[PDB]
Amino acid sequence: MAIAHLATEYVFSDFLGLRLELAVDKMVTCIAVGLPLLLISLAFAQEISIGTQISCFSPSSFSWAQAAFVDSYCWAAVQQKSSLQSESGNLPLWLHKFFPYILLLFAILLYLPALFWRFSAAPHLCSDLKFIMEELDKVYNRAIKAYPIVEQYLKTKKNSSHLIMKYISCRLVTFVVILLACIYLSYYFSLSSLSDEFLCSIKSGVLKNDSTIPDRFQCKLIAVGIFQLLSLINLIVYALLIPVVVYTFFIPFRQKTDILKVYEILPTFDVLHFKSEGYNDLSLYNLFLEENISELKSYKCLKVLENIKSPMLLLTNL
Amino acid sequence: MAIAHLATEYVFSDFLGLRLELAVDKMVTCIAVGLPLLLISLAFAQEISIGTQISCFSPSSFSWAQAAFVDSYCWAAVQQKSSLQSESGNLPLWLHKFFPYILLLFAILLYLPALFWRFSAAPHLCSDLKFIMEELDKVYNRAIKAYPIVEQYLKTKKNSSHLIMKYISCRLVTFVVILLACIYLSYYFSLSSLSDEFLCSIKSGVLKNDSTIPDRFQCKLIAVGIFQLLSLINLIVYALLIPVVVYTFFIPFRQKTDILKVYEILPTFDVLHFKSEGYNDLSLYNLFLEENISELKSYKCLKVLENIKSPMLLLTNL
Amino acid sequence: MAIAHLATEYVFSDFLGLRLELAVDKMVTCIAVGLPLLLISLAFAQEISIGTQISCFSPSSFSWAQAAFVDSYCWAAVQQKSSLQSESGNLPLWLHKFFPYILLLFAILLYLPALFWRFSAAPHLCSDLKFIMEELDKVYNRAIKAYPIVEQYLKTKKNSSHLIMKYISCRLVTFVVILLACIYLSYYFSLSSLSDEFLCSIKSGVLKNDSTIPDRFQCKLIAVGIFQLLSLINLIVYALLIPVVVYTFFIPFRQKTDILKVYEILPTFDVLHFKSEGYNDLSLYNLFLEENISELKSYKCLKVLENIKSPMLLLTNL
Amino acid sequence: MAIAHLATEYVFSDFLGLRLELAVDKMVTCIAVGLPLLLISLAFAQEISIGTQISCFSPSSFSWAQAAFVDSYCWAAVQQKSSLQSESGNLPLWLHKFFPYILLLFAILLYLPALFWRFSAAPHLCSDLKFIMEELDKVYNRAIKAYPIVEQYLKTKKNSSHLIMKYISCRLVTFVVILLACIYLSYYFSLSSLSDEFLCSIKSGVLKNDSTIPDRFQCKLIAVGIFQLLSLINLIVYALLIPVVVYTFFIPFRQKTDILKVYEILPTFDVLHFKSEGYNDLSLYNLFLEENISELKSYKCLKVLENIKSPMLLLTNL
Amino acid sequence: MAIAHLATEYVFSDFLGLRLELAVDKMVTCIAVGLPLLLISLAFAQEISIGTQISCFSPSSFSWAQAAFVDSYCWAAVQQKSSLQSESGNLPLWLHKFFPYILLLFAILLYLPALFWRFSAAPHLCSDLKFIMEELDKVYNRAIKAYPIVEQYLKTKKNSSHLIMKYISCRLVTFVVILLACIYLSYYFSLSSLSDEFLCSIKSGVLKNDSTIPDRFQCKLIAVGIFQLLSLINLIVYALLIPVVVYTFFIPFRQKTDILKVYEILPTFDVLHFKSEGYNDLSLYNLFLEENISELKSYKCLKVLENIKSPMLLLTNL
Amino acid sequence: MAIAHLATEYVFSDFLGLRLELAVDKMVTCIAVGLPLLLISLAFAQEISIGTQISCFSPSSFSWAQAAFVDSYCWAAVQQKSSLQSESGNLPLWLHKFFPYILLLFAILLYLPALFWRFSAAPHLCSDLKFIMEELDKVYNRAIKAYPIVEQYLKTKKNSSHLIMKYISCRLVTFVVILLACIYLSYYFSLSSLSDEFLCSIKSGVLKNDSTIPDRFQCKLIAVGIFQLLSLINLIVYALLIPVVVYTFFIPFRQKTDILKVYEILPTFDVLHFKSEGYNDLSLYNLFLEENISELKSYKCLKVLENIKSPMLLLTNL
Repeated sequence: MAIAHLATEYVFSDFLGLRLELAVDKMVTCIAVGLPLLLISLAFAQEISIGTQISCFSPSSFSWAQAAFVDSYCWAAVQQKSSLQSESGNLPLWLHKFFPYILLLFAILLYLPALFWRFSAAPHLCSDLKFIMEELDKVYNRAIKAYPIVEQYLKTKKNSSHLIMKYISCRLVTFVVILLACIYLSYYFSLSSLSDEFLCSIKSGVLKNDSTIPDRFQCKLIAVGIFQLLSLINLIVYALLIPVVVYTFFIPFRQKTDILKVYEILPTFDVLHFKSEGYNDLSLYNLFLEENISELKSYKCLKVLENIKSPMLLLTNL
Repeated sequence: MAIAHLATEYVFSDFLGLRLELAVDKMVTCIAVGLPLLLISLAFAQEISIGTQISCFSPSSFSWAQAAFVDSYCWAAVQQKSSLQSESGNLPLWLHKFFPYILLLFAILLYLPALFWRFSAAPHLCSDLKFIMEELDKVYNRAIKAYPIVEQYLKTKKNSSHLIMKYISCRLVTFVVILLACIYLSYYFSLSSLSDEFLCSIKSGVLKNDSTIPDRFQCKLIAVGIFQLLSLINLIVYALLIPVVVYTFFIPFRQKTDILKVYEILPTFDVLHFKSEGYNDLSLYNLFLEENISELKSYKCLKVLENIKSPMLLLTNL
Repeated sequence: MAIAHLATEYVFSDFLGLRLELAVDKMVTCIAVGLPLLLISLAFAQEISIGTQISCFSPSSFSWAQAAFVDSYCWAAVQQKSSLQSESGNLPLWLHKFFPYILLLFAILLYLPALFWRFSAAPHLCSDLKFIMEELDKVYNRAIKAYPIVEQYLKTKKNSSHLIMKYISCRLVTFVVILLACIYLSYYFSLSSLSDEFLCSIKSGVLKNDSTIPDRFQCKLIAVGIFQLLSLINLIVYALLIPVVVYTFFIPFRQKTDILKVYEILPTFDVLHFKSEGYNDLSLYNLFLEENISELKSYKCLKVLENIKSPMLLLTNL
Repeated sequence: MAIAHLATEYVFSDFLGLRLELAVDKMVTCIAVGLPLLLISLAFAQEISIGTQISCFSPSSFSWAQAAFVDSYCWAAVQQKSSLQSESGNLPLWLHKFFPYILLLFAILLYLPALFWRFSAAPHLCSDLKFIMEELDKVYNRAIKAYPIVEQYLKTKKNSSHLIMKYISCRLVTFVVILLACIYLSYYFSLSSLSDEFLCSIKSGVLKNDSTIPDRFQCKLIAVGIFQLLSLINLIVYALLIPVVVYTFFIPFRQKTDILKVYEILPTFDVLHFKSEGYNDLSLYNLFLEENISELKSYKCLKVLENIKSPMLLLTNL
Repeated sequence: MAIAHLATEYVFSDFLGLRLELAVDKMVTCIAVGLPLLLISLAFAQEISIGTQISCFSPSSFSWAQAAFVDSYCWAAVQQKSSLQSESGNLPLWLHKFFPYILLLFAILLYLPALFWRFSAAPHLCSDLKFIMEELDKVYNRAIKAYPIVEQYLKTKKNSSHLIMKYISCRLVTFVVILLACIYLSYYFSLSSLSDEFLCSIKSGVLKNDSTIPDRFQCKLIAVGIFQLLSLINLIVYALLIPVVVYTFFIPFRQKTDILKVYEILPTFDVLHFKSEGYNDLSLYNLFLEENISELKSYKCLKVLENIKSPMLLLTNL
Repeated sequence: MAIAHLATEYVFSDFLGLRLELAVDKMVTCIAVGLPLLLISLAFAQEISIGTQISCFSPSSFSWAQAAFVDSYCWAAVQQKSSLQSESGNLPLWLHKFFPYILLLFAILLYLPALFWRFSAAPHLCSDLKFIMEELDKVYNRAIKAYPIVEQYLKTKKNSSHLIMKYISCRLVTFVVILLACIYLSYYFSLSSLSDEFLCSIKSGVLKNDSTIPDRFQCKLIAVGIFQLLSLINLIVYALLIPVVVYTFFIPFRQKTDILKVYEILPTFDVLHFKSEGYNDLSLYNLFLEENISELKSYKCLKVLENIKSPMLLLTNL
């Protein structure tokens, strides 16, 4: 398995019948959630791990049992205020210990907006794309045979902002969490490299008076050099996601092709070129249509004719 | 696998043909049961665990075998009243040891109400939704063709409170268990951080008179700093579930759309707008209908027309 | 996996086309058999286990090899009468060692009655439910069209007690085993907490004369504090099963609905309201019918009409 | 997994379209073969095993390497005549070491008779049951319509003893092996509990003259206390199988119902009540028919009528 | 599993209905990505690994605990500037430690261009190959029966460079990354073999003044001799990929057969021998057609005739 | 699993609808590639491995940590020219260490020719066998009914050498690699048995001046005695493959039956007995036909008649 298992598991696989998520939003989510899970898996891989996360230099007079006590006590002590000293203060010792939980937290928090979309919006969307697509094929069938229900339906969606407000808020939560992650990772990479070293003391309770125990044990959080390096990789990639996420908000500018111009070739269709520059649900439907109706039989036929036009009898001779 | 396995297993998967549970009640149950199982799995992950749950500072004269005896004896001693001292008293030592069983107990107890619903109510519900849905499609078919059995059936359910009392009691047990969990986790997070340290003695039986053994060994429950931190995460999330659970009791206020108004467009239907403000089973059926009949072919057709109305021949021209 | 694996494996899964076991008898069996298997799995989970089941305080002069001999010899000695002392006597040392085999024995013994039902009664039942159900649908079909073979068949089952004696004896064996388990677990929880400590001696054979070996080693059965706590959980749950099991014997009182009253609406049916208060097989067939014929197409139609009656042409207009 | 895995694997599963083995013979074989495999799996489970199967008390002057030599040499020595002493003699030391192979041998030897039946008799049986069953349905069809080939066929099987001699010898081998197993397990349970202790010597070859090595090491076969206890469980269950196996030989007395009396209701059938009290193959066919033809459509119809008789037009009105 | 598992997993399996990637580009990608994953898996295989990645020669007075501290501290120290000395400088110590992450990075970066093709170009290609292939079968059917839409369609693709610019840039990124990998691997193989040895010091913080600790520990990165050898294998194979990748850019020279000459046998076809020596999308379509239309029924028939020609009635007599 | 897993995995399984590889070439490839993978898996099996691949005799004054340093340093040193001595010179120490990679290299290199055949020739072959086979069935159908396209097609293949040059070169590469493997394995088996022993020195850098360290440590490559023995097994089997591979080149002599003589019985066929003694593609097609057309319905019928002839109406009476 080794490192190579992790490549097969998190890079070469979608580890997470309509497309109810846009390809950009899928890839952003997959990178945002998937990268910290890979980095956690790499940081503790046996190829780079040597062993325990900590070790402490106990005196040569200590038995192996007393040394194992010091190592394990000081692993507990990194989060106890009275039994530590570090020139950094105690705060970075928490971050060095809990680093894999903190990356996991970002991975989870970045998934929740997409999970909310799957539940709160996808089923309300799915029914309506299926309707609109089938009605467009009827309009194509009506033309080859040579009510405006879907035109009236879309004209109604033009006067709504319900689904688009769910979408933008889902994007906005993702932006905020990525921004906070970049702030945290910038700080954690800025921590002084020697802040993995701290002084520990076991002299509490019964041990407080024992003259045979040294007043301080030096300990080192051996993995920290891996965590800081991998945090920079995470910071770089998330800093590249930030502008892509911001681009997603510009829905009325994201429509790549005015596909209804392809149907406009038919005399049965109507001038519903409703590229709504107001943030209205129909504009978001256009994106999900452009994601899906590239599969429509009518579109495939009509787009060939529209490209060649750069004649209705031709549709019967295809 | 590492931490990342746990994300794939408990976050990215439904690890637990009609929908017989409401989406809110599913998500509440899935979070309430699933979170403590994740937290237990995190608390002992090899990324954060160092080793044994306890260690004790045996004298340097002790052999490795005698030290292993002290460690294992004191792991047994934390629940034996005569062979301990702690300034906290002995109670928190039980909670520190049995923490993963206590979280497991809440996970189980929070699942039982949903399991009871699966057995006691779902099969009694499933037959009747199937009936009501099919009869609504007949009423739609009768209109396009242009006995009131289902109207009489629903009018009978209006005079019953059998299923709704099973539902409310299932919700009420979930509320009580979540409240008790929040009380426990608030206490366990309030335990003094040093209550993971205690004094142990092996001087019982034959050892009681041995002058070579110290009267007290200091021991530390190394994992406790993880348990307390993770208990706060659990307390926060459950405190967010409490108001959502309470909202579920307000069944007569939870109906989002008066879907029978969509069928009211048909002349064959009748004014059964029985939004019963009394807690009557028909009101609960309306919730399960609104969860399911969004899939009905009649609803999909009629809701388009109802939205456009914001004409029966149109139904034949769709 | 950890503890959380065990929840998924034994709580969230049925780890054990007609329903040939009643839902109450299924759940009783599933709890009775499944709980001790979960408790065994919990008692040795690495979250709560520290290591070996025993340790002994060998002298500091002993080599690590001699200490490992003492630990392993005394694990063998707990069941050898001559090489022990305990104030409890030797009996509880057997129970502390063999605790997981004893719980396994109850798990097996509680499954055998249900396995006997699967073999000895289910195939003799399955043929006859299939017959009775199909004949009831014919009686429904005969009414809508507007020989009494099944009435004569049921009237014959009214004069038999063959299957019901298999059922009651299966229930009776389950009751006896649960009662004996509650007696054992009450005793094992009553064992003094310090009865996990005992004195061991290796001075037999060649070692009997060696002055360098101490006459007694103190040993502790470290897991016993877990076993006693978990035995209380098992005792509580089985004490709750006892009254449920006893309720199962009252077959002539368990019939919840007189379903033949729903068929009594038809003029083709007959007054076979044979709620036999004598323990006769037909009374047990009524329970298995009430478990199954809720799926019958005739029942679904007629129960709607019976509820509305709280008219045969209506059956053609459904 | 623990112990509980073994319950799921060997108790709750058939771990081993006609039924070509009788239910009694299946269950006998499944218990006879399956129980020793479970007992072997239990005897070395980590819940009850402490570690190595042997340990020896080497002197305190021995290095850990020399102690590991003594432990491993003496594990080899238990089967070497010159390098042992035990008051029992050397024989039980073999049985204590090879106990799991001996139980495995019985498990295998008890399976071979059933495997021989699967190969030597089942395919010769399978063709003929299929024939006889189909011809009985024709006789039923011939009656409802109101050559004796199958009657002549069965009358020929009445004059044969080929298959029944394969069956009885298969049963007889199973009886002999179970009896020998009960004899062995009775002896092995009768072995003195201290016969797990023996004296070992490494003083051979170059070591023979070394004055620093003791002339005897005491060793203990730590698992033996488990093996003897589990051997009693095996002895008890096999002693219960013995009378069940003996019952299987009484084929002419085992026929529970004279099913041809149910067909005797038809006027097309004939008085082939050939309950042959001589051990003739037709008597064995009757057992396999009674195991299978409970599934026959004709039998299901005619047995209802036969029970009600406690009229041929009724067969058309079912 | 051993080494042999890796052969089955990465050599004998495609570990990564139209063919939307050319066979050359598939094999280049599969070697470029797959080889470093195999080499990482080999470099840490238990057949060649001895144990830890580092060891240090601590003084004989050090306890085993202090030695384990030195080993683990120095594993952390290889990336800390102040606590090292090496005649190479510190740079190669980073490369020796992070070697498996660096190979993984190249494996990932070499996959991204092919993943971009899968997303950005394959679905835009897939629709159009399906169209062109079906129209070619119609042209074949039209000939056997003895509008030019596809000819006009292809004549339009001749005036576009959209898809080919995606393809060339995808190839160009692959070339750049392979070139940079060859530069890195050439350097890493050129590192002096003794640069796996370095001097470490633990004398920081509290230890800085301890006279009992030596001022330098010698440490060796034991795996480095494997990494350098395997880096040469990777460098050789990538140096062989470079000319193959460069060959892929010569699209207008890569067309192996002028397949439209086979259709030119038909009188319905037209002289669209548009081997565009300008880099125009139609030239790239010809490559994907030559990859796919070898499966076309028309091609299979016509290529036989074209080879024999080295007659239309023959098509009806095949 | 043990050794026996490897038998099931590599001997009893094809671990690697037309047959596009000849049975001889399949078996040669399967043995040539599969044997070294089995031998690698055997050489490190826990039944024959004791532990580490190396051990060194450090002084008795060395700590366990210093000994582990010597063992791991010398494992690195076997490939470093300055820190070794062996009377063999350093070369065989490389071969002893890298033996499993060298066998893996031969396993890979022997697979590539067959993988090249799968890609470069099989799809060009597959279309043409399918054609030729179907046309032969038409010729059979034409005879029973009582154009020469396939005769003209085959007569064209008679004037080509494209595919046969791919085949012979694929065979030739396999021959060369097997020959080189036999040369290497002959040498590696000829290495003196004591060349697994070498002298190591850790006296470099800081250690160079330490008088407490011996100038040489003796080390032994413990596995080498396994590698040399298994190399002889590999050499023997490959030496048996050499003449089989050479036989494959004699394509015009390998045709076992002149199958077209069976079709020559039909009056519709023609005297295409083109056993081309020149190396022409049609001769290779004859081999692949003889491998496949034994499945043809026509062949099965006609070969019966041809054997009986050792009459066309008979074909209708089969």
